[PDB]
Amino acid sequence: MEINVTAPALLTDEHILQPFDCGNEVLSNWLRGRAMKNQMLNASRTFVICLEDTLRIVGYYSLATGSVTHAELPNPVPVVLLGRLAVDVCTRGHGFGKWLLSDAIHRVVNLADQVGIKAVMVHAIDDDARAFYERFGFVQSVVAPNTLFYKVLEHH
Amino acid sequence: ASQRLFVLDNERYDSFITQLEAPVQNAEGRERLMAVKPEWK
Ligand SMILES: CC(=O)SCCNC(=O)CCNC(=O)[C@H](O)C(C)(C)COP(=O)(O)OP(=O)(O)OC[C@H]1O[C@@H](n2cnc3c(N)ncnc32)[C@H](O)[C@@H]1OP(=O)(O)O
Repeated sequence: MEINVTAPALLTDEHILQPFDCGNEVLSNWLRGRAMKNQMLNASRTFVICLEDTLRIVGYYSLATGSVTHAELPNPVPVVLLGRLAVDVCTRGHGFGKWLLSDAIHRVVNLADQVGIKAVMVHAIDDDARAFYERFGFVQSVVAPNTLFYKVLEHH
Repeated sequence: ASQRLFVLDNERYDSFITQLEAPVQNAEGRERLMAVKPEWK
């Protein structure tokens, strides 16, 4: 079926979260249990997509700043952690996954004109995750066996 | 959970810097991402 979705928007209290199911309980539970808390603590920014003309979320991703430093006291290199990205089981195969990822990376690139950001880092929990991320430009990192990175270049 | 601060040993940190500062890798997948044109409503 032709499924239409709204542009990625910050998660609010009016969005409907219970229906969401991506086939991975830690990602669905994070959306319901931790996303809005992190949003109100300014710990993270969670962006969601919804079925057109509803607040029914069918996709989301989360962004947070992070740092890579060494054993002793740019002292930490600044990164952005794309910590979660998930599309609803019922809406797979429509390109929403690569759309979300394109939006997230474009958001980070414009972001990196405001502050220094050296890369986007993701954690691929599974091999299909890895295959998706690697299909769209991510690279194995030396910081963790599951951690990949997408280099941010100089301003344009 | 969700780890935000990564502390590496000095040998791994240096590899990280080298791979971070190398020319971009996976340019193929990277042109793919830039080619994605979403149709948001
Ligand atoms: C940080 C993390 O969350 S890492 C784990 C990431 N998320 C998950 O694992 C959640 C479980 N899966 C999902 O949420 C979804 O499958 C996603 C986000 C991986 C894909 O969204 P989908 O709609 O399945 O994919 P979409 O339809 O956008 O596919 C875009 C392209 O990717 C390809 N593709 C999709 N899934 C995968 C995969 N796992 N491995 C390799 N290629 C893939 C598709 O063939 C398609 O090809 P195309 O460029 O020729 O059009």
